[PDB]
Amino acid sequence: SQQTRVLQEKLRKLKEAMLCMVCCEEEINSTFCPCGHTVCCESCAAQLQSCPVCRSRVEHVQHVYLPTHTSLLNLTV
Amino acid sequence: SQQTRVLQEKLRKLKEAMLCMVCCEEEINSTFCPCGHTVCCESCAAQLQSCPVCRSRVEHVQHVYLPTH
Ligand SMILES: CCCC(=O)Nc1nnn(CC)n1
Ligand SMILES: [Zn+2]
Ligand SMILES: [Zn+2]
Ligand SMILES: [Zn+2]
Ligand SMILES: [Zn+2]
Repeated sequence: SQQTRVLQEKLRKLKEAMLCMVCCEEEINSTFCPCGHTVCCESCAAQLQSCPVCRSRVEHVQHVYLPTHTSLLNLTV
Repeated sequence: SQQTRVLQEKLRKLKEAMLCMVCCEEEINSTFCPCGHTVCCESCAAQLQSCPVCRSRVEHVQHVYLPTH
């Protein structure tokens, strides 16, 4: 029905919000410190000297383990 | 349809995974450092000496700003 399409759209937007804002291909799993913006995968976070959201200098990157993380292992057998 | 029910289930599970593992009422927005487990809201995280997932000592709590917030 039309509600199936509406729910498909909400699910797609929620999943897109969980992907790296720079490469758009990998899940977010890194925090820029000290600002706290958590918007990149580990590969894009390592290459940025300043935060892409607030422009604060990145002192270091903290890896984050989130309950929403998925990997190829989560595939349905 | 049945497909609508399946999508509603996936959305509900994704939203429940974003909630604090201790109070179950507030969104996760804090990381235990240095282990990196990001499983609590600020209020529950502030009171813990050790990570509730891996038992590593918490040296400090980093507030996180996620696009899903
Ligand atoms: C309140 C917690 C929301 C959350 O976990 N968001 C999120 N954003 N990107 N990811 C990567 C899977 N996960
Ligand atoms: Zn990336
Ligand atoms: Zn920032
Ligand atoms: Zn809590
Ligand atoms: Zn931990």
